[PDB]
Amino acid sequence: RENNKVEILHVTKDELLEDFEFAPETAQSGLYKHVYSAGYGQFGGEPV
Amino acid sequence: SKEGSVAPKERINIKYIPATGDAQAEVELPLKTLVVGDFKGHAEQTPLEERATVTVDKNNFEAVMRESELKITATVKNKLTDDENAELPVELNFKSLADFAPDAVASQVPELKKLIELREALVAL
Amino acid sequence: SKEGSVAPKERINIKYIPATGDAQAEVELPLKTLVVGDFKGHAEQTPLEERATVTVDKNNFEAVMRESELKITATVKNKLTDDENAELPVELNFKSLADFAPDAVASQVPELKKLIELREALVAL
Amino acid sequence: SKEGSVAPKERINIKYIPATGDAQAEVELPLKTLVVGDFKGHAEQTPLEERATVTVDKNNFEA
Amino acid sequence: MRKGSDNAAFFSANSIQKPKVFPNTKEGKEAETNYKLGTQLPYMMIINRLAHYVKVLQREQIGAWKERQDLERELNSWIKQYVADQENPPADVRSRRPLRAARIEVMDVEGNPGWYQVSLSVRPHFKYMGANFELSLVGRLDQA
Amino acid sequence: MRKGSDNAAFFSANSIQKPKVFPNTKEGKEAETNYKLGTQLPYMMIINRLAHYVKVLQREQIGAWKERQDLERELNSWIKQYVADQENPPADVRSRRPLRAARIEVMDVEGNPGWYQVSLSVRPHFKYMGANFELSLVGRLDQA
Repeated sequence: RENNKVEILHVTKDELLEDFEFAPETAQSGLYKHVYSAGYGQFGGEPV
Repeated sequence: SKEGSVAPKERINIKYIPATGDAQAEVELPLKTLVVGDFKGHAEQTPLEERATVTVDKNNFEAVMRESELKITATVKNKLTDDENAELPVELNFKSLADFAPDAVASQVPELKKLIELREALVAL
Repeated sequence: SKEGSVAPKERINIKYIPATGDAQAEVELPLKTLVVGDFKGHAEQTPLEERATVTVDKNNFEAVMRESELKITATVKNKLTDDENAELPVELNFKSLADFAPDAVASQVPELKKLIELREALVAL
Repeated sequence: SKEGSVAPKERINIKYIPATGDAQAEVELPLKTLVVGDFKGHAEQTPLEERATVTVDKNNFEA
Repeated sequence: MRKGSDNAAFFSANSIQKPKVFPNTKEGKEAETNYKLGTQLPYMMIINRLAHYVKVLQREQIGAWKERQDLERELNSWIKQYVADQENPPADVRSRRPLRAARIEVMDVEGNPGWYQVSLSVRPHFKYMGANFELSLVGRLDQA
Repeated sequence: MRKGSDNAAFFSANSIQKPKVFPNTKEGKEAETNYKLGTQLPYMMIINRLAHYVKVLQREQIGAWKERQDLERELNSWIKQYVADQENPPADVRSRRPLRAARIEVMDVEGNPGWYQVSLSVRPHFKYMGANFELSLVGRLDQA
């Protein structure tokens, strides 16, 4: 009720590395999209 | 439209205007946290960028578990006998935190469930 | 045309002209490097002046490897037995850097691949 | 990397930068002494340049 | 699109034209400034309406007794109509009076009496279109 | 863990970052002060929320008629919202208004009209995180 929110994202350490190593740069990582792109960097959105 | 509607111009025009001066209204930002972790017993085939996040709160926590669908396929030492080569494989399923209680564990493991049934039969003496 | 268009002359003529004075516009030059080297397992028949250069960047590095088509035909000591005269010839192929991992090496060498299959069968006990 | 990471350029860019000015950070140097002497009952066959030094402190002296 | 709403927004209205780069000197950077203003539609619209007003209102003046400095005098008094050169005019005033400064010079077309060469240069109020922020924690900061 | 209870406590929340050492001079010690504030999460959280508020609220202002000093004026009035610069504000006030002082400077991005370069520096209230005590018995002490 105090404007607190929480989201769950299922990820193992191994596949975090998979994604970070797979992507060419951090700006194209899947996690970056969930954290930055779809939040902080989106007009009308909200920041994690 | 947030502009505010007025009538066509006449000799006498009356409009209500809120005296907020030049104050810039602002929006309160929530504190949102992201919990990242291995909440299932296996990795997903879906790419990280594709799998979605789940909003959790007090009024739906259990619902979230139910929808997430938890399952554990694992093997433990079978101590219901006296053989070191005896192993027991179980397939546990969880819908809520109550399902991690020994009561539920027994109900989902026939090798124990039947022994509980036996217990009750013996108690019924 | 970069001249800028105007209407036919009248009594009153109006034209927009950007006040850049006599300043000479200039073009920024990139820093381009040329990496020259033996990126394949063999020399090409095509003359140096004929073979072309390949532009590489972060968003297509792997694509470039795939298109370049890498192959290694080589012979190593066969240590899967106890014979000094035993030799093993392999034909490795690469599409991306991931293909240089032991995992890929095994998959492209039947003499090892089958042993990995065996390993998995033994694990399945 | 000690450079510090930033996001791709947008209309509004925000970066935290520590105000250390032009002050040059420096590293404290230890006081290390070298004790050289005949700690064994015999000379070693190993050349001086080859035999190595041993770091000693209160928590491993006996070791 | 504003996320989660029914509102959208145009953050800028750049034209097709690509900005030119000039040498990094006082003069060169001024050239860049000038050219970029030209490349953006929010400023070009000002020029466009000015062009339209000049065309119309000047045709009405054709045949009047005007000497070179007569045009300078009158054109100056005219352009002031749309200028807001105050220390800090409110956004509403800045909107209806888009210009901050203006300069007019009039010359004669030599060998053609009654014809003139006019130069009109204007400095519009600037739109806020981006910024970089540097954040820093500090001890012993002067107290605001 | 608080011995003999069911209570535990986090005495500090230092980040991973190791503090840098500077020369022992007025300026060097100020550099150390500044850098250490950066290394501790209780202060970084302040910066983080400020960053978030700036990003959001500034996007709303894009396209407004702002000159350089307009941003200085407005940004100053904004940051004051979270400042508690009293002689001795109570801990509750200090909590909801984490900053003691703040400084803002705005410059122009030369050759790019409508773009600005902003510097924001803040001095947070300090947390009590340790102390050394020297005890001494004394005769003829001035009487408190």
